[PDB]
Amino acid sequence: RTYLYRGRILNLALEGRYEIVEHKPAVAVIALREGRMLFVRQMRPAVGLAPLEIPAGLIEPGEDPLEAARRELAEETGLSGDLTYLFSYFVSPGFTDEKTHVFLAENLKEVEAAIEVVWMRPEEALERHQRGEVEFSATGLVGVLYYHAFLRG
Amino acid sequence: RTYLYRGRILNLALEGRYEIVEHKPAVAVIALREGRMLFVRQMRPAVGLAPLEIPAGLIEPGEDPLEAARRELAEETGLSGDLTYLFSYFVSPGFTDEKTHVFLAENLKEVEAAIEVVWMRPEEALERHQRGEVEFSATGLVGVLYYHAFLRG
Ligand SMILES: Nc1ncnc2c1ncn2[C@@H]1O[C@H](COP(=O)(O)OP(=O)(O)OC[C@H]2O[C@@H](O)[C@H](O)[C@@H]2O)[C@@H](O)[C@H]1O
Ligand SMILES: Nc1ncnc2c1ncn2[C@@H]1O[C@H](COP(=O)(O)OP(=O)(O)OC[C@H]2O[C@@H](O)[C@H](O)[C@@H]2O)[C@@H](O)[C@H]1O
Ligand SMILES: [Zn+2]
Ligand SMILES: [Zn+2]
Ligand SMILES: [Zn+2]
Ligand SMILES: [Zn+2]
Repeated sequence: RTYLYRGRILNLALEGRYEIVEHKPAVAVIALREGRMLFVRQMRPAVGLAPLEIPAGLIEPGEDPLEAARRELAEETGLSGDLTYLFSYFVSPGFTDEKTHVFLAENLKEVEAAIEVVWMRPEEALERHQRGEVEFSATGLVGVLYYHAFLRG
Repeated sequence: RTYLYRGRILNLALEGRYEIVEHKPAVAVIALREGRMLFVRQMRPAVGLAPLEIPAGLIEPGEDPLEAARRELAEETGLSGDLTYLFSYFVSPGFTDEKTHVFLAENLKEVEAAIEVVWMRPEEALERHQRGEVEFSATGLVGVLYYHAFLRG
């Protein structure tokens, strides 16, 4: 386990013949209101475009997933709500340890008057994506699929 | 766009204050048979465990997503089938450009007599995960959600 680089949000290490990128854990928040899902968009230098995502962010020191979920929802959309843990996933275990904890937010309230808030029906997000109009982040796709599977009724 | 490292499956670069990891595109295959989903497991050094995933892999030079999907299904499970493109997603656009193209495989046939083949009902995979018994890769979770949303009827 030798380190070739230690950065702000990631470290580059070598474990045998395996190239490994250590990355802080993350959270993502799925929120539905009046049939629209709360997506967010922002320029992502890594991909040169703004994919459709859902409120998300890295967990800060001393913070647990639930608290991070609350903070990101508030900082990115100015909203607060009743959060429930859903499930988690490793974004790409073949090379990084980034783990994302996904939450559901209900009974949204505006607590606060670079990130674009994009309320959109999940059916419309899926269609636009299928048309090649917009790209998805893993969190955005997860939100869309979760909705079609458990939030239509 | 300065490069600090050029490896086998990734490059570490710096674009201003942004740390960016270039990574080859990937494919993932969702396959259902007799109510069971085709998951695979393998030791992942990056996370120190074997999460539940679906057949997946990196696209090789001269290969397009569909062809890569065919190859990975065959190499990891010894099966072939009729593939249909579903959608794509960036695994974590906040730091890497890895993009995953997801396909659906139907009418599976065994063409060939480190990776463990795990046929499991998606409902069971979700339950085990909820119990903290198993972890998910983004591809594994996507497969589970996709099934609950569009493959139950
Ligand atoms: N961290 C790593 N560093 C260097 N080489 C690696 C690493 N992980 C795997 N490899 C090499 O790459 C080959 C595997 O290639 P793939 O077909 O692409 O499959 P794999 O990466 O192991 O899993 C596929 C899927 O999970 C995701 O994490 C990944 O991005 C891909 O979508 C193997 O022979 C192995 O030697
Ligand atoms: N590639 C990068 N390199 C260095 N710093 C970065 C990078 N990308 C963002 N940042 C810094 O981190 C802060 C953003 O922190 P987060 O709250 O974690 O949100 P962000 O990473 O931008 O998007 C959140 C979600 O998308 C995923 O890609 C990510 O892993 C997370 O789950 C910003 O103030 C910014 O300066
Ligand atoms: Zn944030
Ligand atoms: Zn921070
Ligand atoms: Zn492979
Ligand atoms: Zn290869």
